[PDB]
Amino acid sequence: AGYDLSVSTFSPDGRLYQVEYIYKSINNNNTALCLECKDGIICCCINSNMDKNKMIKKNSYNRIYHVNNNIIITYSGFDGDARNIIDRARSEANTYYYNFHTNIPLHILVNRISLYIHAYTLYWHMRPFAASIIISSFNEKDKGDIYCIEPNGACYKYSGIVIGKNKEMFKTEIEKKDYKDINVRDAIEDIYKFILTSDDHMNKNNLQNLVNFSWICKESSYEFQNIHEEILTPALNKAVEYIEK
Amino acid sequence: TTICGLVCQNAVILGADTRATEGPIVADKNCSKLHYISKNIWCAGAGVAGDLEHTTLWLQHNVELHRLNTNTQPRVSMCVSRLTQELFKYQGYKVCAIVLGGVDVNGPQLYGIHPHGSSCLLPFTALGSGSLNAMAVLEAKYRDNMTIEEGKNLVCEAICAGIFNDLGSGGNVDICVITKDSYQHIRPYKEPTIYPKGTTPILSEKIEYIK
Amino acid sequence: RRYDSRTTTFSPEGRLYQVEYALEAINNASITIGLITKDGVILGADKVFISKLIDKANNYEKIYKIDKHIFCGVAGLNADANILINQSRLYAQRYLYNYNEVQPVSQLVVQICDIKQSYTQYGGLRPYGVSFLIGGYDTKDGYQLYHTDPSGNYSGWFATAIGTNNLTASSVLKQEWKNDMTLEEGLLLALKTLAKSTDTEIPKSEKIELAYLTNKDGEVYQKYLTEKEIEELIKLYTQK
Amino acid sequence: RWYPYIDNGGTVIGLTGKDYVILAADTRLSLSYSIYTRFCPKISKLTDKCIIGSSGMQSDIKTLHSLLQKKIQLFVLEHSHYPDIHVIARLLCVILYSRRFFPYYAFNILAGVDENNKGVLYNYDSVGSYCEATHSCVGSGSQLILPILDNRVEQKNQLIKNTNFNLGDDINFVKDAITSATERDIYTGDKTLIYVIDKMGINVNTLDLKQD
Amino acid sequence: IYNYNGGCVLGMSGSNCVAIACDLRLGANTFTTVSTKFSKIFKMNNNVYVGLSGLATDIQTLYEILRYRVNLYEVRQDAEMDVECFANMLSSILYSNRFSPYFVNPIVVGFKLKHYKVNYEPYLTAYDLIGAKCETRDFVVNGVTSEQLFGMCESLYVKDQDENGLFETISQCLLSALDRDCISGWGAEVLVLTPEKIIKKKLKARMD
Amino acid sequence: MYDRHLTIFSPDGNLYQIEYAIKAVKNTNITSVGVKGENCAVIISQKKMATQYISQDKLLDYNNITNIYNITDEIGCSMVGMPGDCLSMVYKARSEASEFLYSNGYNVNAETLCRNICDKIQVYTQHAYMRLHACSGMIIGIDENNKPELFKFDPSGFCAGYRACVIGNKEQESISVLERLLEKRKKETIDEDIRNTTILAIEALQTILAFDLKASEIEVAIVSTKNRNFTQISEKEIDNYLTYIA
Amino acid sequence: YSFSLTTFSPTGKLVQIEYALNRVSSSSPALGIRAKNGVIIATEKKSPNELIEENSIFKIQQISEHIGIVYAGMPGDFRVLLKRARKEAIRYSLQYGSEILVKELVKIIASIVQEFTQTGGVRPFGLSLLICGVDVYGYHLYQIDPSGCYFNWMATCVGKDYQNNMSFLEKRYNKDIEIEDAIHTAILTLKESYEGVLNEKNIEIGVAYDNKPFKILTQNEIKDYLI
Amino acid sequence: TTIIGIIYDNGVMLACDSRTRKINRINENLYVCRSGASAHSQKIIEIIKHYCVSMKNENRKKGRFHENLVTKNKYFYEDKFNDYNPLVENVAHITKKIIYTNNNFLSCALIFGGYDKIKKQQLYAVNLNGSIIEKHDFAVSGSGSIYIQSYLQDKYKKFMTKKECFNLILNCVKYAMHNDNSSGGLIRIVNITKSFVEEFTVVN
Amino acid sequence: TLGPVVTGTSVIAIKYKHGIMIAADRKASYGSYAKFQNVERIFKINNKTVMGFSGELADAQYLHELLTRKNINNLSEKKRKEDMYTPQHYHSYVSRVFYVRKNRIDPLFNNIIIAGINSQKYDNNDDNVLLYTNEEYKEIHKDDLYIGFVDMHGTNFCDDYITTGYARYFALTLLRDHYKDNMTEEEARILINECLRILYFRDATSSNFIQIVKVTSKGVEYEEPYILPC
Repeated sequence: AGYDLSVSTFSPDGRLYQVEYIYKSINNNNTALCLECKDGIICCCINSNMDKNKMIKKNSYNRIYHVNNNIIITYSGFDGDARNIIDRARSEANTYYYNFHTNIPLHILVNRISLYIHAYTLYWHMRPFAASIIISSFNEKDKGDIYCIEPNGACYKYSGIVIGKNKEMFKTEIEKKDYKDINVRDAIEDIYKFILTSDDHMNKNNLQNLVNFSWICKESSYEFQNIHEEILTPALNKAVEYIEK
Repeated sequence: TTICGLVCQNAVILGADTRATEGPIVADKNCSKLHYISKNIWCAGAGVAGDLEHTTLWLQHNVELHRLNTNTQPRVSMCVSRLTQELFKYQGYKVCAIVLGGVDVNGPQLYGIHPHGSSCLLPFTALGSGSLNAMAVLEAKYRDNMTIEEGKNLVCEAICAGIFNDLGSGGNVDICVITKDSYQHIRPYKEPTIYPKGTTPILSEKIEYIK
Repeated sequence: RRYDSRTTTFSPEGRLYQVEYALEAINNASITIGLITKDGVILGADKVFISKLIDKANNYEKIYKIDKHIFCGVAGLNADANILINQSRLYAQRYLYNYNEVQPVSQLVVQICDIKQSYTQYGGLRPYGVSFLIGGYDTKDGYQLYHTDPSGNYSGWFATAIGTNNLTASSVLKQEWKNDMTLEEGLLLALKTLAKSTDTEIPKSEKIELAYLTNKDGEVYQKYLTEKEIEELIKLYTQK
Repeated sequence: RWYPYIDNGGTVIGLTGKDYVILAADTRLSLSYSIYTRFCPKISKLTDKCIIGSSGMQSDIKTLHSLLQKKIQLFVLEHSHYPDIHVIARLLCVILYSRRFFPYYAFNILAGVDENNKGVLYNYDSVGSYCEATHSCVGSGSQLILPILDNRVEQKNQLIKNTNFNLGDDINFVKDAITSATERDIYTGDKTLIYVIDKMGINVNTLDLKQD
Repeated sequence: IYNYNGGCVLGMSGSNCVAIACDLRLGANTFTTVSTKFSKIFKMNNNVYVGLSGLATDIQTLYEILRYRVNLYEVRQDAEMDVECFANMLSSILYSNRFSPYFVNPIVVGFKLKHYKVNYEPYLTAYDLIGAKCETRDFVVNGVTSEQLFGMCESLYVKDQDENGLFETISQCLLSALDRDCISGWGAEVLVLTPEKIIKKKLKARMD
Repeated sequence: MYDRHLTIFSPDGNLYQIEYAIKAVKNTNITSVGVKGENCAVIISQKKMATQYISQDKLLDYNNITNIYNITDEIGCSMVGMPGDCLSMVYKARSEASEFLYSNGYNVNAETLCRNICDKIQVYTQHAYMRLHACSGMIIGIDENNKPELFKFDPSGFCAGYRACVIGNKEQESISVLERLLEKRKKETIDEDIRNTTILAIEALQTILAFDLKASEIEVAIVSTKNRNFTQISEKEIDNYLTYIA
Repeated sequence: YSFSLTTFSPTGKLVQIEYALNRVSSSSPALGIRAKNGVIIATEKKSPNELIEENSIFKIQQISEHIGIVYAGMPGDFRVLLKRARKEAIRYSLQYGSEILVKELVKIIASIVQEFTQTGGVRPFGLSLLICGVDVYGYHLYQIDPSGCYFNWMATCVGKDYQNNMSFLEKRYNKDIEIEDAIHTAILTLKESYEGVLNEKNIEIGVAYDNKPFKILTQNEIKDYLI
Repeated sequence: TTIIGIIYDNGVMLACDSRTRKINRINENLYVCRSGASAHSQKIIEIIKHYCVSMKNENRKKGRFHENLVTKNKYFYEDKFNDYNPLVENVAHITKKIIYTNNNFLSCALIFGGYDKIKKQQLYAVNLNGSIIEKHDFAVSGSGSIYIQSYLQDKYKKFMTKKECFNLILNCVKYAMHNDNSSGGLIRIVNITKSFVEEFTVVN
Repeated sequence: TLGPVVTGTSVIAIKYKHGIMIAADRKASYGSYAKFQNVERIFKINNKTVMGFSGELADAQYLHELLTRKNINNLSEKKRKEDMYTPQHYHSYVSRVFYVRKNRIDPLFNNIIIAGINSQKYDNNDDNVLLYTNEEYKEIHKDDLYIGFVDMHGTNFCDDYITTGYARYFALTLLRDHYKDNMTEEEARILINECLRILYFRDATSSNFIQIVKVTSKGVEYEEPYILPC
């Protein structure tokens, strides 16, 4: 009743509807998941909406970016807002390195990005960012860290997370077993099986041109690296063969 | 001008001369160097008189405002910070060397502030043209944990000698005693032909009564 | 944008609908009078009664002075009145600073009306709901009297009344005022008009305030009558 | 207490014919008394029928040539024709006068062929003033060679006179002048580039000079 | 810079009476007098006066600024300004331009009202070009003739005195001081201010 | 129309936005309790997710969740409300403390910090283009006189001192419990008082929430003259104290 | 984006100012009295539970060494106005080197309130200040309003049932009332308006004693006065 | 003015004279010695202390973790394991930046000593202008130190014990004071180790 | 900014088969004091790129910060190995920076050398970059190598060998007299050793503790410091 026309107005029940609408919009966009393993962490993104388009190059639409070559950052929402937030993260890292001659700790970067996102939800003229972001990292000593920031501006730490379409089914699959003891290389099979099962739009032919993959593990010397085809294809084929039976 | 400061048993003592000069001549024979900052903090400086007075008033009123807002006894460290920041902001072009004395929750303490903005806390010090003589006497006679009477006697010894030695300082001797509770300001502490009517000629006159 | 008030916007008939409401509010304030005589200018007014505990001494709520030769009276909101009085004093002293001479009244009224017009045209800020009666004296034109309003309109007058019941007071002024008059007769006429507009046969010494500006001995000065003086004045009026 | 001006030295020569222009330049970059490198061209191609040579601060001339090329490219993009030599000359004058109080340490010669097949040379100064001429020289060797070109072309103080001049003779004369400057000057250079602009495009040749 | 257009102002106190005197010279290029009417004393309030010495343009500008401020304060408060408030405001104004200041060294002279009846206490003070206020309670001098005025006042001051004696002393001191300065002099003006009245006079000074 | 869409008075003098922000703070249903004794002050809260669109998942590091921060080594804080609002408020408090230290040369006092934060909240309430930060909080510290001090602030910018206070739902029913416990206390070594205050806070939170308060589900911190730093007690000692209460 | 949220309505009346006045009319009452040799500002704070400390919340402040103030309305607005009043007094002292006159400070605060009523994007202050003081021109007691218009009073009351309190105060008041008698009358008026039982920690009082610093009476003094 | 710093095994030592307290405590495990202009040094010290407090507060994690006379004072580190204490490198580099951006006026030489978990004990030298160099053996600054340079070079060892470094630094400062005419007063020394910091003064 | 205080001596960079070789002494003199005798004066921007140094230390460090963060930004938005900036790119960038600073009259008291490989057809190192942590050499055509000079006043150029500082007189003479084309690593090292020995004998600011770096198909290699045989 007029309490949802601005992000700066509180509802009679004490609730910002303009942010719940952003949450609903995000929940309908492509789905992205990320989890941690012994060797490292794997981030996967599923661009199921673009299956209608038959003119996009194979694996050209990538939703996984990196900062400092050792921190994976991904999103699930509007492309423009996500790009803006990635550039802000890069700028924050640049200022940190200029000031202290050292890479920004992850738990500070997540806080800064959360503040930046939240700063856009308390004015009437600005439009709040419609995107949910995941930032993760891994090192041999401190093991993997995963954080998830959301439009409201809340950052929480996870041992595995999924956002977007069918997030509930994917999460149910992830907590099926403990992945803190599985290796990064053999987790790809389970990821592929989950994306095949939960999503009802992708099939055998869609798995090699719509899903983006990356990890930060010991094989990559704990630095960001997109998974190459020679590794992905065997696991994809094995997963589809297992499903078919 | 001679300014001296000393820290005595749970107290502070400041002393000064009462002579100001406009070159090789003396303008005022009973000037007042000691300035009231708060009920437990005082200052006394040398340099440009206008800069000294303006900065002292500014600091006093800002300290009073801060005390009212915070409802806490003023502290010498805050004043030191204020002077240092202000002077450093002006590149030292506002030449005013100050001795600041106070008794805050941390006990009595004396600071010396220099024109360029640097500060240093000391148990006793002196500034001005006669600073050398007064500080010589202080260092010769000064001791720790003195009595108020002994402190005042030494404060004279210093300022009084500076008066008798340096040409740029003279007149009476002002002194102030600062305690955690209450203070004292002894201004004159020590202090060491008519023409017939119509003589002058005039060529005009006009009387206007005031309403 | 959704909450905009539409302040500086012409009405379907070209009135802005805000100066109208401001003037309507003006019509509800206490009444103020203004006369010009052969000995000075008078700005007798009527005091609004709030309670019996207000300090009678001094406490002038209607008439103020902007300079030794200019003084006016208010018939609107008191806050806007005060800030406009401050602006008028600033303007008069700035003119004196620039030209080393006292400002003619026309210049000051022009400036204040210009600021009112600026507030009426630019931005989305509401207009000032105050109307003055600036009166004074200067060598160029002698005794003068004007009358402003929220629109920034001003006009000269020889005798006027503004505020509530301004119609009856103006009728009395037109019926009785003369081209030349002694200061005493001017004060008597102002008191009569104040009494008639108030619908009271005899004014109460505690309900009115009077003042006048005169160029006696080549030095213009203002006098604000105090309770005893107005008491003697009303005694004289009752006698006549 | 730092002076932001150093003369890198060098020489640029320009001559005009009925329907062609020749612009020669050294290829030496140097400091007060030592040489940075033996090859640093000073002639930058602006259009298909217009080139510019400069002498002075190497950084300044490089930046000026790049900026002028950008302006010309933008003009072509937004107007759909190549600017004429007169337009380029006026634009260069405006650019140079823009920095009237921090002027470029660059003396410029602008050579080209008008739309009517006329060789045009414009000689500038460090602050913006320019004037058309039939022959010019800039750099260290300016004072040295300018009298030679004056005698050859204008041919004053002479009674017999001889105005029969063709492309080959002009090229040979330019080579002789640059060789003389190299012999009698220290900042001149060691290898020179000769650009020839004619109705049918432009060409570039290279000549070897002394190395001292 | 002060030699250009030199000047001299003096002020002395007595018993329920004050006096302020000044020279009346306006010159150019130091050694050329242009006018003999430029008065260095400006009445600022019914019982407050300020004597300005130094560059004439700075004197006029400072006088105008002070008049503006004083008139504003008086109108706003609906009462006369106090000497202490005037002195403090003058010091603040002078310090406001510590860098690129007003090349004027003024003095303030007047009455301090002790309300209770009312009492009149003489009030005097002199300033530097930055506002180095210093109360003196006694003779106060300012201008290129500072040294001569100091000497004369030291030799002649008689503590509290009748207004006649005060006028004689101040006039003699000023006349003696001015006769020893070449760039200052050319007439003198003396105002004797008392609660009842003010007497302004011009002395028969050495107009040469 | 729009009488309550902005921080505008509306009829009968009611800024409804203030009440809606306070109710949003209440809806988070996170309880925090602060209690001061002598030379010691204890602040306790629950280690749980707030109430919003997102729900807690199995793969969530429960140690990371916390409702207590610290503005400075000596000055501690506890916020409750919208997560982003809480983060912004703690960052503003940190900034104010740092600027106060820079501009005054000595560490700020929790009272002044609460007053300044209340001033910012007042500025937010005054203007229209600023949304209200729905995050209430408590601050605890020790003053120059070596005594504890505990203060509370709400979205209305009304900072007030306390000797025992609660943020969250059922505050009205919890004031009685706090009063009863404090009265029982009124009827000791420098460290025994610390233990007494800690057990009092834990018991108060247990009574208000009315269940076990698993040691892994609560977080407690204390400032005292013995330490003077806002150090939060570890899980083992919290469990030991809870067992003692039983 | 900066437009006036307060606008004239048909017949004017500045509705927002009326709502601010309504807010003021519902807050805790506070009154003041001008006596022969002093001024008093008193107010009532609602009986606090055992968890509040009256030492942390203060409805009586002091702007200068001679000027006291009390309010009735929004605490945050009161705090900000108090800070700005202190700043204004400090700058006046810096310029003229003396204690700021009561009338001048009242003028500055009224101008600030008026500007806040006028400017765009803001809403009027929701309190009603009350300033008492002493200066060379005797004693003074002024009242500010949300509209920004000040009144010069001899004895006044603000807040809930302010009309009844004003009538009662007028019933028993004199121009030559002693300071102690004024304190007693203030206590009686507050007790009558309270509609309950009063005691220490339930009332607050401040007094300007002749040429003495403005003083906020402590708990024991008011307790003794209550008997 | 003489400033000397020596890295011995498991710790670091910093020593200074007293003529015009030149060692300032930026943090419980981070000290800095200043030489040159006094006002510039003091202002920069205050600024960097502000920055250090800011970073120390910022990098604090969320949840629970880790479940003559020789008058001397000892201070035990409050933050065991250096969970949030700022790295010495960050402090040194921010100071370097601050000096660089104002090198046209700022003229002061600083020596940073401290202990970190990442890189253990460290010693940095920030020279005139924005120049920062990490010294593994020792650092020297001020007019006096020039007289002892060679001496230090001769008597330094790779892995010295606490008493050896004590004596070496004390003798170095004493010789600097003896030769240099602008250095004097009692010697102040600070020892920063892995789990505490102890500051003492010698009046010889 | 206002004048050199702590300065480097000189650097020598020459291109040879298998890549480029750049040498510099490890010393920073504080006037005539020689305070620091172990300083890294040859930095690395990325694989196939390194930056020289002869001048004030603070400005060199600031420029190193700028260049390394530009490389970080380049990597952040990199998708193909052809996206990596070439030595020409960084050389032009530093030239622009120097020109702007000159126009502002606040130069960097440095003489920079930017040297690397501007071709990506020889190795696959840049397809998977590793900033933290770290076969046979491939002959490189001299056209694929790049060495660029940058002066205080912004003057810049490219050549087959570059030297700065006092090396511009001794080492430059030796190179011009003896430098050959496609010389093996041993010959290049011998020539560099002769040049640096000559500098050590007739240069007060020089020293014999030498750092030598090689940019080749295997990337950037920091050889262990060694003392000149003398």
